[PDB]
Amino acid sequence: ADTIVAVELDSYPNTDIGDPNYPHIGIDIKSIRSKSTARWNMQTGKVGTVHISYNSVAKRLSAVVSYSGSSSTTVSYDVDLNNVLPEWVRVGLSATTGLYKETNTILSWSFTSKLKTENSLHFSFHKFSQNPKDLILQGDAFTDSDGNLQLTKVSSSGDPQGSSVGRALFYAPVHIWEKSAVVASFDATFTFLIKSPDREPADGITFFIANTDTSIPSGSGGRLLGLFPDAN
Amino acid sequence: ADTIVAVELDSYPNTDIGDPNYPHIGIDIKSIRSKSTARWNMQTGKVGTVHISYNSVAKRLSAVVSYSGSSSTTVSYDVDLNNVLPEWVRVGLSATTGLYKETNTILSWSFTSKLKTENSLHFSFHKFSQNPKDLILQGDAFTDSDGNLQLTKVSSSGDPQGSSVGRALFYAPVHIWEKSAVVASFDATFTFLIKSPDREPADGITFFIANTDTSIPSGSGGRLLGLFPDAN
Amino acid sequence: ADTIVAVELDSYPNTDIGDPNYPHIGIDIKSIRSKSTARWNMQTGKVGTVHISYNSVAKRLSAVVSYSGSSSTTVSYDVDLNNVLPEWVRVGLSATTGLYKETNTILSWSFTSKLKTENSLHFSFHKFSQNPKDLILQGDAFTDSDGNLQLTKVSSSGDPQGSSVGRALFYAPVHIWEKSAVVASFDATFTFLIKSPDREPADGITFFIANTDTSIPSGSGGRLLGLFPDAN
Amino acid sequence: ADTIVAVELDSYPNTDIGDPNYPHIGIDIKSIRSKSTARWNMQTGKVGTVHISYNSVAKRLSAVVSYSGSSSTTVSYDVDLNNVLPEWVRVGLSATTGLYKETNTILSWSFTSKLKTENSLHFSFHKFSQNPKDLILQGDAFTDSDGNLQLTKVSSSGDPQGSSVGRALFYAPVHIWEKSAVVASFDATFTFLIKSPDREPADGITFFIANTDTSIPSGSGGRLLGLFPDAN
Ligand SMILES: OC[C@H]1O[C@H](Oc2c[nH]c3ccc(Br)c(Cl)c23)[C@@H](O)[C@@H](O)[C@@H]1O
Ligand SMILES: OC[C@H]1O[C@H](Oc2c[nH]c3ccc(Br)c(Cl)c23)[C@@H](O)[C@@H](O)[C@@H]1O
Ligand SMILES: OC[C@H]1O[C@H](Oc2c[nH]c3ccc(Br)c(Cl)c23)[C@@H](O)[C@@H](O)[C@@H]1O
Ligand SMILES: OC[C@H]1O[C@H](Oc2c[nH]c3ccc(Br)c(Cl)c23)[C@@H](O)[C@@H](O)[C@@H]1O
Ligand SMILES: [Ca+2]
Ligand SMILES: [Ca+2]
Ligand SMILES: [Ca+2]
Ligand SMILES: [Ca+2]
Ligand SMILES: [K+]
Ligand SMILES: [K+]
Ligand SMILES: [Mn+2]
Ligand SMILES: [Mn+2]
Ligand SMILES: [Mn+2]
Ligand SMILES: [Mn+2]
Repeated sequence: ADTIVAVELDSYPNTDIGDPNYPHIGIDIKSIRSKSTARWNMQTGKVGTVHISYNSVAKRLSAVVSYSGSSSTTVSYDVDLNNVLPEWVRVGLSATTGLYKETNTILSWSFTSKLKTENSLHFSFHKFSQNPKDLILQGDAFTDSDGNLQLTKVSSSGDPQGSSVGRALFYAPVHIWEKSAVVASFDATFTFLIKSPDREPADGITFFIANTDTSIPSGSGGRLLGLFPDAN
Repeated sequence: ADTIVAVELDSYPNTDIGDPNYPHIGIDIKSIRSKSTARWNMQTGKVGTVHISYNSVAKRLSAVVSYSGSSSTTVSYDVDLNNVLPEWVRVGLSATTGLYKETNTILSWSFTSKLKTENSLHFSFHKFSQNPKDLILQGDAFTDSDGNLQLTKVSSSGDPQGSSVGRALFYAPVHIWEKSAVVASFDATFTFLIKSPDREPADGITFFIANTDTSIPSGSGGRLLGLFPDAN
Repeated sequence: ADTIVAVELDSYPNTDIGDPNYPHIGIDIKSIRSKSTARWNMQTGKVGTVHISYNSVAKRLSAVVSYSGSSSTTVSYDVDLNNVLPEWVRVGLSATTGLYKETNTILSWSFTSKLKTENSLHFSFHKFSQNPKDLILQGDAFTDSDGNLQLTKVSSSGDPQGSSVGRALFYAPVHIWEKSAVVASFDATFTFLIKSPDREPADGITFFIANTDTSIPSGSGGRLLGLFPDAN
Repeated sequence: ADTIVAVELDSYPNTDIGDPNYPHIGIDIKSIRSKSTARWNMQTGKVGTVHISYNSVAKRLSAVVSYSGSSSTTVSYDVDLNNVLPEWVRVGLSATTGLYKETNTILSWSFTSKLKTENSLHFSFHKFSQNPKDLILQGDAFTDSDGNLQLTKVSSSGDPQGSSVGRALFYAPVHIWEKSAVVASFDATFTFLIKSPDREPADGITFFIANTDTSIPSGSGGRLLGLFPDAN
């Protein structure tokens, strides 16, 4: 099984497996049952931004989601990712639908990693090309004619579909820790557009970090957000 | 009085005003009496590195000090700087000597600030020029023919003197918060060389953030590290 | 007099002092009489982008102007800025109106300098605050409640006025060369909105580099773009 | 055959295939016969630095090599790499020995690419790990116990070998151009240590950019620097 760390923008409350009964942002450490969550005041049809950060000295993974003009929502969890993740990871975005549905559109994605022992990786996309050779598209993930990343299946009409799962990983492995290292830190930002006709959209989007050979686990659809085999 | 946030590398224990009884790294919020400290295994004569980071979501100010070879020391404190600091600041280094003394040599200094409402400021110095027009030098601070910044008095011969105070501020004010801000972060690194003829070197170095019109408070000498008017 | 290097977006042809007979992008070295120009297909009412770059090895200063959609214009000039500019500079934007007029609105501005002997300065503004303490505003320059920088007078109603000059300099001086330097580079981007009620808008916008104590030369109005004391 | 653009630090004069009769730096466009060169004042046993830059507006690929304290050497060539290279490339370093020999030690390597239509890639290594998962090592290339990259074969004693070729490519494809794009630019820096017992060291080191599936061509040893099948 993959080792997974994620920040979930969770649109659909699955109260039977630990979600609060509201759209929430959460921090997931090796389980879909977030270690910490916060009410997300969703706005179907607006562009949202997530920013995510961690460093190995503070040991505090935190995330904020916002929309232009709105109040933002934040969540944090104290954790030493050196004891959770392996030294080398791939970083990526995931998204699912299930019985309910939404567009999982990513308009932009940037990521920075630093390791001082200074080694660094940084990448930033404001367009996605039709053939993103520096992305590993998994599942139903694809790029569109506006240079956006659609993680889950959609018509060119506009209409999203159910039982869809797609991810996008940065092609290059990332070195997030080492024995020598004094500090390791990463920061990630993405902007996203969730539209739905459904009164109750589902399921959500994820930024995540995993072992390098990470793949969509089977039965990780809908509420497991493409990350987890089961809901332990 | 100035408003001060600082990370202090305090080479000299002043137990009568709250220092632990050993050299330590501290986080100072509006007082010399550090809110959080950790033991610092000084290595007079060797080049040390300090990394400092904060962001407004995690609300944790952290610092780590390290020498090439040995293990390193960290210190953290949970604080919302938006309730401590004005919206515009200057950032700087300070150092002092009192009755006991040491060189307070800065070999390099970098700083990055970000404000997402993205606005940003990054500066990096590896070589300090003979006339650093982008620094405000206060007190005894000067740059030397090696391209280092000496915060405290050092003779023609290279011997440190007591009763010295100096500071260097980046010339441009930094926007560290604003109302409509989603997240504010900053990171700082400097490297430093402390040499002493005294069996107990003193008094230390700080990275500090302050009101833009900050100046050396009179009687901030020695154990108050060029930051504070008294020891309250 | 000041020493000026500038990239001019010159909306108004002043053929009597060397402008070509159309709107143009120019590179100005110590004179309003551009050393190199190219035709600029203005689109009053649309958001334009300018990118400028130089480095001391290639010795080529280049600029490109672009609107989303249409094709773009470029201009270059081979010059060793180390023989033109002092070692320390300020960097800024200027704009003017004369008898004819336009809005000279800056929506964003970024600048990166590097000096390898690495020393560097990066600043980026997407939103200009109501009180930009890291800018020196000269002349009619001001920031507005949209978070834009208006270089020239614009009424309560949003109508531009003639006989306006304004400039904005980054507060910190920039080290663009030193003896022991291997390479010096700089890059600048700004975005801009020019609206005009006049059939011939005027006079234009510049990005400029100058002596640190640069100020608006009297009679630099209109066609001299807030940079030059005369048209020599 | 690969499409190759390179900057060669050429230690061994092969006058029969277009080299000047001296150690030189050159710019190679689809042939080992540099389009432009300049005398390199080699210093076997000192750390050298190369910096390389290009942008699509200026159309000037330039490189500078230097050592601490020395005079630097520079070379440039005007070229539009959009008409030479494909949209997607891998970037890398190469090195050979032949009958004569030298260490081809890389101590550091950084690279930045930007594409404005802003998309960007940046990576920086000051150590190389024992298993660099974000590098594609080709030929004899390997990382060592000091976290340096040895492009060509060496004893742990110190002693280099002949008939050696190795390269190192960044794992992620890089997008250096697109139809939409206004500007594309890249910058690269590496530091290097060439030691030799030979009175006449050979052959040299390269930074290069190629089609993504680039591989060491057979018979590209010694003077062809791992890049080219023949000396056309
Ligand atoms: O997309 C929303 C949800 O739809 C599915 O489950 C249900 C939500 N309401 C239901 C009603 C009936 C049945 Br059967 C099912 Cl599986 C569900 C599953 O795909 C869930 O994992 C998913 O979170
Ligand atoms: O430089 C180290 C310290 O030396 C001075 O105080 C003393 C340290 N040991 C002493 C012994 C005697 C006397 Br009097 C004094 Cl003031 C001190 C003062 O300058 C202190 O502020 C400073 O921290
Ligand atoms: O704003 C455009 C131009 O208007 C002014 O000059 C003239 C442009 N057309 C004219 C017609 C008549 C007279 Br008088 C004048 Cl000064 C001008 C002057 O302010 C020029 O410097 C400026 O470039
Ligand atoms: O490493 C230096 C050079 O050594 C080889 O060629 C010769 C240099 N001097 C010689 C003398 C004899 C013979 Br045979 C050869 Cl191939 C050479 C070849 O491997 C060249 O490609 C290479 O540049
Ligand atoms: Ca859910
Ligand atoms: Ca003390
Ligand atoms: Ca004009
Ligand atoms: Ca050769
Ligand atoms: K969890
Ligand atoms: K060539
Ligand atoms: Mn959830
Ligand atoms: Mn203390
Ligand atoms: Mn002109
Ligand atoms: Mn050659």
